[PDB]
Amino acid sequence: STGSATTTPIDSLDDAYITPVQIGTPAQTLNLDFDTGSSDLWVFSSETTASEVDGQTIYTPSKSTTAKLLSGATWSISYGDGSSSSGDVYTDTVSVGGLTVTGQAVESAKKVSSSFTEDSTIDGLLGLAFSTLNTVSPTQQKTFFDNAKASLDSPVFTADLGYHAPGTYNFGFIDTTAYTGSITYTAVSTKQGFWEWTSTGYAVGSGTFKSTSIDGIADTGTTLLYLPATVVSAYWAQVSGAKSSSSVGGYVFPCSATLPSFTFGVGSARIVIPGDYIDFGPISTGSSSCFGGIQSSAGIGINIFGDVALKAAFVVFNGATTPTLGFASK
Repeated sequence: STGSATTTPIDSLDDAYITPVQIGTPAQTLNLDFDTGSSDLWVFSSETTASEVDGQTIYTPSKSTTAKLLSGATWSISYGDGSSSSGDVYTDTVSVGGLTVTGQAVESAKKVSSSFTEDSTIDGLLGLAFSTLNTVSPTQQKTFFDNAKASLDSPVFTADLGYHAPGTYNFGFIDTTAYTGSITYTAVSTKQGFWEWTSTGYAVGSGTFKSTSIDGIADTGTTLLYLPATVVSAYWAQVSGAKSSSSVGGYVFPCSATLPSFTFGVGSARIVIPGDYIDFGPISTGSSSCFGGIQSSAGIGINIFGDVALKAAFVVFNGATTPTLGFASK
């Protein structure tokens, strides 16, 4: 089997991407944030505290003839940005772009943090990291991908995120029309439960490439590119007037600037992030200070190849017995 679904930016900045997901019988379609940095499929639901729901579409398990309470199971998750959610668990039929999994754990939120409430466009998350990170207790549950894997034509999914435009998540096949040149594959460590890999270096604008190993995670659920402070300083030093602002929470730059590109290495290959991808706009409405899309990972404890990086590439998440990651230009 295969699946193919369009993923759409939630706003004009590509702060996140939502993908329609069919849950239950008859189908209830929710727009979920596909997140290769976590491993829970959780939704706003009829069980979510009413004051914490503000415009989201909810899953109502009592209206699904295929829903079953997973008795005794609970979940609770906290994300790198300080947001969180928790609740109980149902199993139900879940379909993405024509690919159907029966018996998928659908984690129903009883509580969500304010960041989730305030984002009316995201109805929940669909985790695509390794199932070892799934938070369901006392019986850990598998991700949608893990459940689908054996049925897929090939045990892969691909992320093709758009810049200020829709893109695609495919399951079970590689669309050879969706990228240019060849795909370069690189080793993955699953030891921390992430799609963790090592970039071979970087360049700023038309500058020379610096060969240096940068361990980090491919994370579709993180907006920005978080890299070591040395790398980030070298980038922003090429933008007149750019500075790190402790009050704003990262590098800012004059909105009048033209940003240089940023290149990262994948083996001997190179992925170029255009300068425009690195512009996240005014820090507040009407400001002439703009927020940068490359930020320091210092104090995160890990480097994160988030959407800023991934949307410059066609990315293969290869879930074969020994997982790997592939990157192509597009």
